[PDB]
Amino acid sequence: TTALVCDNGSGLVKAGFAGDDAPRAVFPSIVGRPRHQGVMVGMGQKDSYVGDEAQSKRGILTLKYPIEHGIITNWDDMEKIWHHTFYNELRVAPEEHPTLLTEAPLNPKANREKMTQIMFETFNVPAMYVAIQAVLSLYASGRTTGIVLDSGDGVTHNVPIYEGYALPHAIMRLDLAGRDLTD
Amino acid sequence: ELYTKYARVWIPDPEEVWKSAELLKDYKPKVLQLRLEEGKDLEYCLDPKELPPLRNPDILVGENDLTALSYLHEPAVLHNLKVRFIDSKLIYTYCGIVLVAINPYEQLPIYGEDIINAYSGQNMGDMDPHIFAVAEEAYKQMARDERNQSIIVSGESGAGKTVSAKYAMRYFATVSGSANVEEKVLASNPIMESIGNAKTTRNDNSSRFGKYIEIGFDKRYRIIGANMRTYLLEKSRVVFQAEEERNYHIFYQLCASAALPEFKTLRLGNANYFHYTKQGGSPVIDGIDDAKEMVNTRQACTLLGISDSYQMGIFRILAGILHLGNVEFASRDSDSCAIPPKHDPLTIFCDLMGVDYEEMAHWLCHRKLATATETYIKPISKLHAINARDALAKHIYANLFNWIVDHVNKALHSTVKQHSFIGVLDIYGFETFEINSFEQFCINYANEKLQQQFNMHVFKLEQEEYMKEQIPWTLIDFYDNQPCINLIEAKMGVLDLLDEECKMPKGSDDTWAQKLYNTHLNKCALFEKPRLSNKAFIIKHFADKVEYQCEGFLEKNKDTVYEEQIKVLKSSKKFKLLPELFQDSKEHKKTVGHQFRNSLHLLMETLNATTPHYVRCIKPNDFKFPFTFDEKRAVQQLRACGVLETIRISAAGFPSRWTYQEFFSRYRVLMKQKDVLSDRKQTCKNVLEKLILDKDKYQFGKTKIFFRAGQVAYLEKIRADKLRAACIRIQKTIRGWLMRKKYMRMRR
Ligand SMILES: [Mg+2]
Repeated sequence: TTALVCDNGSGLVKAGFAGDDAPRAVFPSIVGRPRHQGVMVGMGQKDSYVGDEAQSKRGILTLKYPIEHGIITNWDDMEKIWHHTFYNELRVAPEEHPTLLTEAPLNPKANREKMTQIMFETFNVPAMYVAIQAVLSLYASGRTTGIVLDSGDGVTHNVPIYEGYALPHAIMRLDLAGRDLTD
Repeated sequence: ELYTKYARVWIPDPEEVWKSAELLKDYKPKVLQLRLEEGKDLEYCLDPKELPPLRNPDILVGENDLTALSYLHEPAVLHNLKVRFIDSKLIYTYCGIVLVAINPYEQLPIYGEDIINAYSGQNMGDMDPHIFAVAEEAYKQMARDERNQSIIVSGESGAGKTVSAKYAMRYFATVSGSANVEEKVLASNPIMESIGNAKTTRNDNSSRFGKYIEIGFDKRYRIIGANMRTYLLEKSRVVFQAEEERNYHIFYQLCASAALPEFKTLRLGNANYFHYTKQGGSPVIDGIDDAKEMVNTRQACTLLGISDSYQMGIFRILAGILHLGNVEFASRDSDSCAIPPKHDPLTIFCDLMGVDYEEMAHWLCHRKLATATETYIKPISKLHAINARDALAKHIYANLFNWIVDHVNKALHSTVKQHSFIGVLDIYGFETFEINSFEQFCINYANEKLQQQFNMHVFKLEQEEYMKEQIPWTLIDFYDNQPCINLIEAKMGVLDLLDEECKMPKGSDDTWAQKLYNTHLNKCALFEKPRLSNKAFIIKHFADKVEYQCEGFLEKNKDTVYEEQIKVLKSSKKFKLLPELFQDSKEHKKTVGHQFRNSLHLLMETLNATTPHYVRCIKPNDFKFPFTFDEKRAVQQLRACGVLETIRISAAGFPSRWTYQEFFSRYRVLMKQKDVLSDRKQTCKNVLEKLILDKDKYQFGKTKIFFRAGQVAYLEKIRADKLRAACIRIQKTIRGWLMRKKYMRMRR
């Protein structure tokens, strides 16, 4: 069975099956709630929107990013975004597939603890792993040596690697971001 | 013990693999006084521990079935085959259910028509062995029961597998009552040889694929027609050859005809001009005219109704592959490359194919990623460009082969619905060289799978025979090469680590080998490392240990075909065939080892549907002499056909079976008149139970006695001793009585 590969961040969510050439689901990672009084009757008013829906409606909505600086800062919206990722947007039940999850280095431990607890208990994923973003960049670029510089929304971090060994004391992290560039 | 003076033993000799000897003094528990033919006398060491192979008595020698021999070992088998072949000219022989066929280079009468009618009807044992007897055993099982039947033929391609199949098909045609399957199939043979055969260091005109002919029968068992399939084609040979090898004959047959006017458009050069043909350094096979084989290939195509338009398509594509091979990349920077300006091979390739030069030049140096919303054109390293070009050549050739086979099938099919079929598999046997490589590794994995199926079939038939004869069937011992198959093919096997190392970055044959040693080196008894090197590993196969070198593996295993290069070729408008090849994703990513493992699983699905019958072919001398038997070559072929290991597996069980009356007849010389009784079965049960002490050695079946190896030789030896001593006593008495009379005559 093909494992799922899911890469969370502030900003976009990127998810797809392992062994694919490119991610199958990409959408900005937002949870949105309406802030106006619904006047029409039978509209089908909905508690909250996720992803592309929250982008289209956005003029009506408060948009909240559940990850700031690579830390999940409210777990309910993040669990909604995973629910949308597995059921709505990949349309594949998590009980079939191992899952691989991605994190910025030097994050708090509780973020990994809660993320695994939610994967095993709430989705019943048969197996899971958590990789470092910078390490994965070396696999993608086809190398086993280099200093990776990786900067998304939220965290910016350098991780040097030499013939497949990290050098933890040399890891650097910074909170310059697509987001702080936006502000 | 069984070792006495006036007994015979086999001794190892480097000139002829075994030599016969006679024992001059009886053994008693560290040296033997051994007679020979090579001088009268010799002194022979025993070794710290060993005794020589003891020789079977000459009633059993030369029997039509190797498992009639009371001792079963390499010397007895080699001798018995040699005496049948040299003395009686009986080329066919049996071993269990296998038919061993020893190829004479001389032609024989025995295939002639009448013998077909003589064998027909006869149960398999009731006649001396011949290929018609297996052809009947298949035809009879097809008629008797629902099931299709299969015939499976193995050995180095010179050995004559095709001649065996041809005569099996003549048997079917002549009994079934026909039209023109046989003539068409034998007309196809030169095509499948030209596009599928190759030249290997040990052998010219080796066949690198497994070829399966389904002879189709009506519900009335009239021959409808035939259907052809092909499996296990090795693609890697197309791009790459070892020293003193050629890739598939057709490229050389095409280059040898470069003078001809229809070819002139191809701008073909001398066969060593191109990059794919030159690498082996061996363009000319000794003693072949390639242009003549080209003319025979063309005439066979015409005889199978491939129009000259399609034949010029086929040769156009092959010349395309050749010109594609010469395309040469320059690297700009370590992660980028480009094709030089107005590069002549690419221009000729684009002209031959029709695809516009700019599109090939662009796509050969880049690949395209695309998410659903966005698409990136990405440069690629010169190495990746070369790997992609070679993967495109292998993909074109594999589809051209599948297309030519689809047309051959179009000629061979006939409209009537096939009720059941009989299917004759020509495959290659187990193969080992001074140098062994990914090709040999795949061939050996296929042979391990076939040998597993054979072992399970033999074990099933013998369990049914034991339950039939009221013996406990729990005795029979089953021998299972599944641990080797799991070593080669299971997850974190050799092939699976090779596929992982292909994709893993900065992969190499050294890091692959290191992963092998980490994964297996002491965890699996069958995997071993050669002490004096780190670039090789040893697998204990069914037949033998084989060193495989790592140096080829990752370069040969890689395929990935970039989708845009196919989309370019498919678009071409100049001629019909090139769009027609590629007509109907994930499969493009698959490595050659994975495509091979899938093709072998298809082959095993096809065979598992069917009840097998086996033929083995052995090549008795290296030089095509008409009847010379070279015991070194025949020993190597008997190991490569797994006959010797089959015989080992049999010798563990009860190989030797006797009917109670035939036993009683033979051993009435031993039997005493008080022992003779009104029930011969009880008589023999009593006499045998006295004669051989340990009941473990034998079993009483309903109608047959079973014996372990040697026990029939033991009975024959005690019979020869008793009969000799009785003859000595009577002879001395008659000599004395007559000479005593001459004494009285001199007194008178
Ligand atoms: Mg990121």
